[PDB]
Amino acid sequence: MTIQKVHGREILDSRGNPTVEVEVTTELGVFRSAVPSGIHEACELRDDDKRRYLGKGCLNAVKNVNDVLAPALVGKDELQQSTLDKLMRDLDGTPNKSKLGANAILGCSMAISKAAAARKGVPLYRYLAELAGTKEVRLPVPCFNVINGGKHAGNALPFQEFMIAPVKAGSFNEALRMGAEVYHSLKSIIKKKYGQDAVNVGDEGGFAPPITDINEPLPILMEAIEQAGHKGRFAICMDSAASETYDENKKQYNLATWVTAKQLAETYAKWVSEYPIVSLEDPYDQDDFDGFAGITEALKGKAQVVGDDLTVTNVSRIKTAIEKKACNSLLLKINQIGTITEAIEASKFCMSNGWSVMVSHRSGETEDTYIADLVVGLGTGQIKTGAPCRGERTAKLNQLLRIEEELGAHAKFGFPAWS
Ligand SMILES: [Mg+2]
Repeated sequence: MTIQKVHGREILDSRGNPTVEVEVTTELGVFRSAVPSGIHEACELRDDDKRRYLGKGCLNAVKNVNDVLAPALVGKDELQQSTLDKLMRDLDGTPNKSKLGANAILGCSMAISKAAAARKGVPLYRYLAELAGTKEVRLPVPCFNVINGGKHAGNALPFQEFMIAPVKAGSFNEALRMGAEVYHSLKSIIKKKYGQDAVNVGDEGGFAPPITDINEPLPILMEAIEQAGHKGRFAICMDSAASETYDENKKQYNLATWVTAKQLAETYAKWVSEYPIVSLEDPYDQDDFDGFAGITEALKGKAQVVGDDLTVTNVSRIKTAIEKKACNSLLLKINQIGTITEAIEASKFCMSNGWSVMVSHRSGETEDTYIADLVVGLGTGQIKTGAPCRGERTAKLNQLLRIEEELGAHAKFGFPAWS
């Protein structure tokens, strides 16, 4: 009835860096989970041996799975998520998981929950829904990354992510096709205006064209949506990652074109007014609680404001945020917090304070599909997991089709407020 084996191994992620994979064995099978990788987050433990993988090795985190966590988990009842997640946190002993590593622990937490789902005779998403007390599961609207700027692209583009989202789709099956078609349509446009080389892809599968006009990107997307055949069925999500353009010293942002926060809101207003933008992620710096707060009010009813760097999937950052009424949407990254029980706790807490929850990949991913099940089981209606391109992104989109098939034609889709 109990856990029989727990093992860790180092594997490669989608950009060629090591990460941690864990298998939990029971009489029911071998349950396998891998950890993704992207100040206030749970510690990701690396070996910093410069002779292996440029310091990025995961031997120590693996050793910690096999030598500390495993002997502690063998002989236990994998059904007990909360209890085992606490035992693992108490084994590390530190508030940020910096002795054993969040990458050692999360892998255990995930795989345990999968063994537990088998034990209960239900698919993983049904099991997660129960642990989360989700009243209705649903398939999420996929927010696909299609155009890159900021620290990723050598573009004149300053902001990190433009995303398209098939909010008027009727199912996930249709959403994925819609997203795909606009993607090919986008590539086509971009290749017309910039050339073959310009449509090669970033880490998350979208494009990094050499655009030069801060106003040329949003309309490219509108053009790709029409050419795809889906005029008026898509919305737009941004991720500014504003921290990356900011001076703690100059108190301003460098869009060198330096501008105020007051002034930078003028830009966000002109875009949400013009374009069907429904979500704005990290519009200001990760400590600009007041800059966040104002734009959130300004955009009440038009677009959600989503904390990523702001909230770092961290309860005490989230409570800070709720006090200052700084955002109303949490980016949810399981490996920033480190256990499934906490991640679920964080989701319940934001939702119960009136926030949405966008479940998210990391820029370093694996063929793992856990988050497809999580986002369904949490019922958030929103996921960000890549362009419809690159296997570490598409494995998630595919898992979502599988889940929707299993749910049957009754199965619910998307984010109501965007539908
Ligand atoms: Mg971000």
